[PDB]
Amino acid sequence: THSYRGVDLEKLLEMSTEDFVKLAPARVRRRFARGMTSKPAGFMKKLRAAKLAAPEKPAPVRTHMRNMIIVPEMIGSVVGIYNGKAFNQVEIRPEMLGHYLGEFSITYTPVRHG
Amino acid sequence: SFQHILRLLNTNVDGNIKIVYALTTIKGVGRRYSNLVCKKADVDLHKRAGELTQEELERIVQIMQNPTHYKIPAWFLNRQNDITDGKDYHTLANNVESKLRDDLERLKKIRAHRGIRHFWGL
Amino acid sequence: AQHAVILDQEKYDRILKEVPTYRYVSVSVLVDRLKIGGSLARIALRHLEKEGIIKPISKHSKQAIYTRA
Amino acid sequence: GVSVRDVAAQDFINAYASFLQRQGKLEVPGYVDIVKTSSGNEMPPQDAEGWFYKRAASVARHIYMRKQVGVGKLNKLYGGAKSRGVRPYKHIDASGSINRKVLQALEKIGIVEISPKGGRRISENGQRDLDRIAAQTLEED
RNA sequence: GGAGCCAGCGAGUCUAACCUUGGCCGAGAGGUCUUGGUAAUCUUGUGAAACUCCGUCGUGCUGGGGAUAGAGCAUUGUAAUU
Repeated sequence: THSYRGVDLEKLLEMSTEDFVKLAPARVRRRFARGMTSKPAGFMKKLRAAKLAAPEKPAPVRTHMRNMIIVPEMIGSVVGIYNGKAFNQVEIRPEMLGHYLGEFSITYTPVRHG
Repeated sequence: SFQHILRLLNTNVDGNIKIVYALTTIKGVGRRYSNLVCKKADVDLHKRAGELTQEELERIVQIMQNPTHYKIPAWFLNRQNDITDGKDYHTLANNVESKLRDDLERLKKIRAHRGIRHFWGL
Repeated sequence: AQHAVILDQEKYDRILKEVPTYRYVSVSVLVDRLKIGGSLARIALRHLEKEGIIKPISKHSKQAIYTRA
Repeated sequence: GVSVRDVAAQDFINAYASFLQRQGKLEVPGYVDIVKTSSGNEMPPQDAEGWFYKRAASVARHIYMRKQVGVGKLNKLYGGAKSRGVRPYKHIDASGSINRKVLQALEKIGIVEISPKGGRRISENGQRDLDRIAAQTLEED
């Protein structure tokens, strides 16, 4: 099975957010201690409904919130992440925990001198 | 008596060098890690490596791979709070470049920027 | 080749007979015409001076100067 | 008569450090041999056992010659240059945690006491002790 | 690595939170309780670095040199992912 820093996945998902941060590295702990803004709450509300009403996957919800931390509540959702130009679509696998959303959508094109 | 070459952790170490510095040939054993381990082993730091007896090269090895048992302060270690299980480790010899070349592939599997850019450059 | 860093009985015997021959001795001299490493030479001089075989005229850690007497 | 001012610096300090170690009352922190003493240093102190006594002696003399001192000034005093890799050198302060325990230790054996206007000042027993070692150091000549 | 130990030109809050001594905690970065100064007055003798003395190293890309890279701990900011 997958495990996150010694906690098994089946005990995750039941875990609350404020429990999760206790395991997280320093940057995450500071971010929540300094008070995360209201903006994630509006996103999470919309994200929850799409999952609850899902026919089986929830289909994409899309956002500009590149600076948002991935938190176990949102595992298995499908999200379209803006790139400054286009949307890239990604599904939240458990391996992604603790990264920023911005790490999955590349703002520039590789240069080849071709 | 004196032995010009010795082998431990699958690495060769020559006897002609001060013990603290000789040990740094092993991957993961820096100057400070080497220095503290010798003190905890209570070996004579001024001896050259070829002078030590077998039961002194043991105990040394028996500490390097179990540092937390001898209350080395954990903040000394190079693998604190491991990603899979929250243990603290020190990585030695060929085990280095196996956790490296693993976290890189772990990033590649998850389509993270740092993984993508790394392998694309290759 | 490499300089010796541990003292064999042969060189120990060699040191005691050869050193009284030289007008001037220093770390550099013992490393040159004998073949011991610098870490031995610093030990040898303190021993030979204590033993009374060589005479000091000045000591400075970064230089040392001993004479035949 | 004789005063501490009559004796060479790195001669008084060696004598007093050797004396102070033999008495065995000076309490050591126990984390000794791990600590670098400075964030600017590389490698820990080279004299593994003795170095704590050497510093204890140095602090006592430095206070004796002065009106009073505090922990912050000691960190400046023992600071040094840090290499900063490829960038140019800069001045950096020494460890606070070492110096603070040194002062606390000397205070228990009564050489030093807390001054009004802050910091530490020499005790009259500190004067009497250091003056005795000074006399012995000259007499040994 | 340990010990010795010396400057000159600046700049600083009530509009409110600037320069910060001293005590305590911490390996460190840093934290915490108080305090002086609208300044030749307090920070500040800005106890700066090279430098001097005593030891270890011994000519070997070496204990010279520290790029590139992994893991973790803090601080500024509404926000540190490239």
